[PDB]
Amino acid sequence: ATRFASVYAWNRKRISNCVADYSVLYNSASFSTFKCYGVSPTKLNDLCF
Amino acid sequence: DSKVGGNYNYLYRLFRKSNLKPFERDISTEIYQAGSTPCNGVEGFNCYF
Amino acid sequence: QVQLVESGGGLVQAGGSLRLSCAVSGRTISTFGMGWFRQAPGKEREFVATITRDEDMLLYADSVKGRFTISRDTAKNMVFLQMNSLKIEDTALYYCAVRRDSSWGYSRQSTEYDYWGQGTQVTVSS
Amino acid sequence: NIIRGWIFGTTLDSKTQSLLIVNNATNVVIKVCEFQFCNDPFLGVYYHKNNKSWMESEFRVYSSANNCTFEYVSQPFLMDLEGKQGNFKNLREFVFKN
Repeated sequence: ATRFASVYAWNRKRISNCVADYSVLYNSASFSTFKCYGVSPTKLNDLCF
Repeated sequence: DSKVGGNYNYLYRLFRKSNLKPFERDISTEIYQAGSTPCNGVEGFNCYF
Repeated sequence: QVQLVESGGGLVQAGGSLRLSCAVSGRTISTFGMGWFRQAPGKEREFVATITRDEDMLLYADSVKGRFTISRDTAKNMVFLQMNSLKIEDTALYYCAVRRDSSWGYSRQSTEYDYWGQGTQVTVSS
Repeated sequence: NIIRGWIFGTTLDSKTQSLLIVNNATNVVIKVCEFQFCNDPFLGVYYHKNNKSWMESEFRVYSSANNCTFEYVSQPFLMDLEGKQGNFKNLREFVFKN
């Protein structure tokens, strides 16, 4: 999404349930691999936040 | 971004803290400003320039 | 100015294999997170690869995706980067992962690390 | 059906986020916004000019939100649009806790 082509919006968004596995990105998808600071990238698929 | 005319995307602000409890998102429709705000950095490409 | 010391250097045979390990101990990569990056001739910065604690998937750089490999050991407490199928274009200074500001994490961006001190000079030619 | 939803909050205005639950003929709409709840909230329903069926005109439940935090949808519960029979068989019970 190119809507947030600025710095003031911030999109003010919240997620209710995110149960998308990390390995699903290999199903012919062209999405860049997630990079996480302070925690290993796979922690999204392992633990809760 | 490297090309001129993209300066419109730049817009600085402060955090939207709310409520007495620190580190809480806008919950009571507070009053917020825009433009240059205090920040820390070198005398170069920064918030105050 | 002082320059970072890394294993290797000098002329490297094309298509060979070499190891890249940091030698300095004042600012180890572990403090800022294990990783490696190289500066191409001029003022261009790029990322090569890094090893994640999971050990099941390694963050690969699109430029060298599927080329470089990293070995892992339980008690060595060190990370060694191994290069495969070297090319003439690989000629570039190699730097140890260091950040100008305090931070910790894993990432796959070219501008992840940068420092004033120069790195080991590695020349690759046929 | 006459009661089309409920309102939950502390100040019942734009000074605090308030849960809003409403119902319609398509889906159950649940949203969380700083709604400026009116003193007498309700849903404006009037007979259609030609269709002769009930039609919504104004959503007199709030005036402004000024903030969005959550939105959810769900399938409608039991429908009873036009009054019929002399019994209140359409009994619905709800329990809410926080």
